[PDB]
Amino acid sequence: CTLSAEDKAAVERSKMIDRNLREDGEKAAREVKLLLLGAGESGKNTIVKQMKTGIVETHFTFKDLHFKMFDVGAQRSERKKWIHCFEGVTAIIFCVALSDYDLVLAEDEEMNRMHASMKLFDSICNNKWFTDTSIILFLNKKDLFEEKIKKSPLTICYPEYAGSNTYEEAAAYIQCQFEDLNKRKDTKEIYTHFTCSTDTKNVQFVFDAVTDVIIKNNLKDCGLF
Amino acid sequence: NTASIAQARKLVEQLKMEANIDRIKVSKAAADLMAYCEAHAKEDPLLTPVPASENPFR
Amino acid sequence: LTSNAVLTFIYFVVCIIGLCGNTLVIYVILRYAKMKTITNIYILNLAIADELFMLGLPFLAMQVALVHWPFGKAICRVVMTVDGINQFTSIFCLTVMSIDRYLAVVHPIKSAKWRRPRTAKMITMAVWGVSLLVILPIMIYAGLRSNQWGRSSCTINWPGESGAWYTGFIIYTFILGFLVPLTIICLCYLFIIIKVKSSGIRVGSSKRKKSEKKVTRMVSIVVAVFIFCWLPFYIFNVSSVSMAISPTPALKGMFDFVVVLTYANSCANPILYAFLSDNFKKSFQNVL
Amino acid sequence: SELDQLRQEAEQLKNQIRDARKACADATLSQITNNIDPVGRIQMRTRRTLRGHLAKIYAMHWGTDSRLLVSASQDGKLIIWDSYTTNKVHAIPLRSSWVMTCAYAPSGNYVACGGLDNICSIYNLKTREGNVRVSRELAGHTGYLSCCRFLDDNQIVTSSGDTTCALWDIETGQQTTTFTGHTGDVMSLSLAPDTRLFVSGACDASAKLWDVREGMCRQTFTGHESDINAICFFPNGNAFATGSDDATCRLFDLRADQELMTYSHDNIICGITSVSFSKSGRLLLAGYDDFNCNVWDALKADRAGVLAGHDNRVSCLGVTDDGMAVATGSWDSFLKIWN
Amino acid sequence: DVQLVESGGGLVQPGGSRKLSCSASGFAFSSFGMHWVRQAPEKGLEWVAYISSGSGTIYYADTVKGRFTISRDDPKNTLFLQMTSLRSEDTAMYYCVRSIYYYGSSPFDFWGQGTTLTVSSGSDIVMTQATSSVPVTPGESVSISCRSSKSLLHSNGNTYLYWFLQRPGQSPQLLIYRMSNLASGVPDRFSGSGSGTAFTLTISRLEAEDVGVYYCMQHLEYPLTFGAGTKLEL
Amino acid sequence: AGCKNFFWKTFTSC
Repeated sequence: CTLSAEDKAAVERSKMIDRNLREDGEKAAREVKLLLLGAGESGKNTIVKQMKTGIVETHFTFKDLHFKMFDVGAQRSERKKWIHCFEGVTAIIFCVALSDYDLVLAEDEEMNRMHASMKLFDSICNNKWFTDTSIILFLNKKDLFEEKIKKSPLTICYPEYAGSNTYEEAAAYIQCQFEDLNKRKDTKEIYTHFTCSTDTKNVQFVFDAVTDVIIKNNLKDCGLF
Repeated sequence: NTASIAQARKLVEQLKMEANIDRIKVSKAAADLMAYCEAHAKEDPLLTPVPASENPFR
Repeated sequence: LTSNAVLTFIYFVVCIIGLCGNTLVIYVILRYAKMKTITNIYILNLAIADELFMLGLPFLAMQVALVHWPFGKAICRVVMTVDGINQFTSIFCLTVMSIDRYLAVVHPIKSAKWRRPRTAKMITMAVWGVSLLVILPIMIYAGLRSNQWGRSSCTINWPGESGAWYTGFIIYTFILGFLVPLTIICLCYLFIIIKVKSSGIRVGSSKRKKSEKKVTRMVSIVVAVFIFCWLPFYIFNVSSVSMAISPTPALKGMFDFVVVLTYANSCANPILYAFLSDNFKKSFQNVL
Repeated sequence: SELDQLRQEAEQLKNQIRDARKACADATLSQITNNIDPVGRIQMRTRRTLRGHLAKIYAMHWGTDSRLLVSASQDGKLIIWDSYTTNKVHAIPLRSSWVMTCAYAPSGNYVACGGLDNICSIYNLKTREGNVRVSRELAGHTGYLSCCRFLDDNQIVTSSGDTTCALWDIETGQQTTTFTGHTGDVMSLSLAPDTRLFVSGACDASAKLWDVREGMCRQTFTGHESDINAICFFPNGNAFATGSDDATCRLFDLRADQELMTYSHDNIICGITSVSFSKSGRLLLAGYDDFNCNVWDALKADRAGVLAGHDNRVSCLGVTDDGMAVATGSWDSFLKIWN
Repeated sequence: DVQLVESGGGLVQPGGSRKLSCSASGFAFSSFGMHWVRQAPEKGLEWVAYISSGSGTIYYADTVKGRFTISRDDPKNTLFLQMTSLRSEDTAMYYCVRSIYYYGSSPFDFWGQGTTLTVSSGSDIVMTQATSSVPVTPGESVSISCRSSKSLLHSNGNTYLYWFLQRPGQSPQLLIYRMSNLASGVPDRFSGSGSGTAFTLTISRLEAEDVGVYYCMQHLEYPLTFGAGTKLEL
Repeated sequence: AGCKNFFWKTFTSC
């Protein structure tokens, strides 16, 4: 039909290519993509080892679910030039170390590490590409926090704090101050974990948070929620 | 630090080498651009559409 | 009589509003931003069913206006057949949407493998086919029936003097078009509610009250609309098969309103499935 | 303190350069072109709609024969299209799915891609075993690689977000020349027709003219107010246009070392992703973030037409070497050919 | 390197059945189409069968339909030719030919060594090479002409004519694939030109390595036909 | 053929 033999063969080759492209598309659409962030080196390496140049990716399977994780560390460039590439990620994993409220970045002698982490969290959680992307918050080194809180009060990092200088209330205050930076409460949810547990419990929390996020996404797509 | 002096020397050397460049008047450049645009006006299939017989894209 | 004037208007306004809603909905889905999700395919098929059902509606408005049916016999069979083919595919597409929502919510991992556009298209073809198959007795035995005064009725002319045919058809359609679909819908939505509550508790998320309240309101509204639109028809038909009723103008208006209810549910369907969905509203706002 | 002395000397030299530029402007381009015929209205119709990508398309490049294409998407696959028949020639899987640039060799033998993986990968199109392999993986950049263009089958030039442009030798896999001087992330590249000079566009709102075989910056072009995202020479090699986030295109002259014309509209408040001249140099096609492209008049600064039809951001443009077609790639995973 | 070794031949009685195997080693067997070309001892190339990539399209010659079956095994990289109801006209040397098809491709670019099979006891495009033997001295130009019974200039602009060279006791190799394009690995001395139904192959600066038989083939429409072959001597 | 009065989506008569 107005086509040479080679033209028909080329059309057949293109159709086979299209079929392979589709099969790859449905194979990759059932993969959870997670974007791992964190200020400096707080707990990123620790959590990567727990659930084990430019961009670094780690693959792992947990209960018939393929997790695709991205580490954007060592990408010392402008963030607003490549942050839209991760617009379709399922969730963002954020790592904050509790044992840096008494630390200084050593680049600015006055800035606090916790305040820098808070500012980066505010920049990421209120980004316009991540309007409807949930954030999984990881709070590392709770034993260090517990054994350092008795010698140094939390009031040095939060001068407005007016609570008891004990572990639980201070941890709750830090969690509340991190969760109050969310200016899009009607469209995203923040999941918080205290992750200083050597056991294989953090990956369980990640699985639960991803399952909840998937359920909410399906409900919004169908229209129930 | 002594690296700042080297960086400033590099910057002033680059500025000195860029400052001594032969420059032609903007009217001459405008005339050259107009001449190039007028000399190839008939060979532009977008500005001057080609008939449906010679269009590779039907 | 005033009943014809006050009821043909009801039938016509119901037809008009159903047609306008369904055509606006199908316009928004068609090649504007949609044709990317399974739910869009299902909503499109439901819109086709509702639209055809509403085109079928106004023919019997003249029958209720003036008692006889002046459209001949072939048009009688066409309108009955289209009616069965529309009503049953609407109910079954509602059931299929409920099943898909169940699979997407309670089993987000295992059922995600089987949720593909090819499967959705196959299921829509299958549901249209089963709707065409289930309506065979109407397709075969429908027709006109004259009386002494010289009028007619675009009804089902059953063979034989035994009234067991009416009982059989009414029980068959009652079971297969009310009991199984409602049970499936209720079970799927109840399981979805339990899964939402369990998943909210398991992580410890906030805003649990809002999500559960919204899902429960959605389920309640859908099931209540379905029951209120579909049930009185079945009580009245079953009573007519069982007992012996005498015709009165009050019962005339009752029967006409009971019949119109079915079409009303078909019209209320786009409002509840597209016009209130939070994902369709962004495209609607893009349109306007 | 010699720091103050050298800073004052640099500032004085900048004043001298600015005075030389100002004393060289006697008449504007709008004061010379006002007495010629208008371009009219350009109605370009879509002829092809290439389908098959399932993610955002970030870059494309035309072939020398003006028939074949290459497109890169976040799916992690490179597709080579036969534009005349909408056919797919190759589907090249990528080791890293975060691709942000692509290039097609002038000889039609190699395809290059790169992105967030810090690596420029060269692909061998024509092999005796029938598949497409990776010939060389060029490592050495410390930031995302934003652009890549071929000089020939053996030399490639790449730009990256580490404020550095590099010139490579594919056979040995090494870096021949390093271009330094940009204070920000280099975003766009364009090669001269004689393949002797090229310009760079960075986030410091500047454009620099480089010498390929000398590794020396010749001239620096400023005037923009935001991040430069696109760049392209005028066909004869004596001018170029720049796209930026301030919703404005420019036109610079390499011989007068000055800014010629400014393309801006009040209704345009969105950034520009791609620019491209026509074959004659009269039409300047620009891709915007408002989902459509505007065709400009390179000499009259008047809008000539609009190419609408994309449901998301237009990312990459392209004009064939014979000027027949324009190809637009968007974030909605589609390419369109216009005439 | 690239190889295609055939096996399964031998001496067979008429009416029997045999299977020929074509093992592929060194290339992507899934992306390549496959042909079967046989050469009777009368020095003529005759097409037999073809199977496409993915086993989607299968073609046969008119003289083998219902008797020959062609299939492939992608995981094992093997091509089979199931033969049924063999006759004395099937005595030939069967070749396994590799082919790919896209824009700018070079089909029929590799031929296997072949296997020998011996049996004891129209709308087709016709091409003729009027010269059967051209004696020639090395160092002088040679012109070979092959004409077609139908115009090969398809509406898309391509001319589908191919050239082959078969050295004594070897496998055929590709020289020109669409009337003008040199194959990969052949010297620049070979030039092809023509238009319509007239085609010429020019061998400038002839050397002793170019002695052989030259064949012309069409690929406009199936079945693919060949020529009688022009033999260069001395 | 039964002398029905109220059946499927129609008022017949007798």
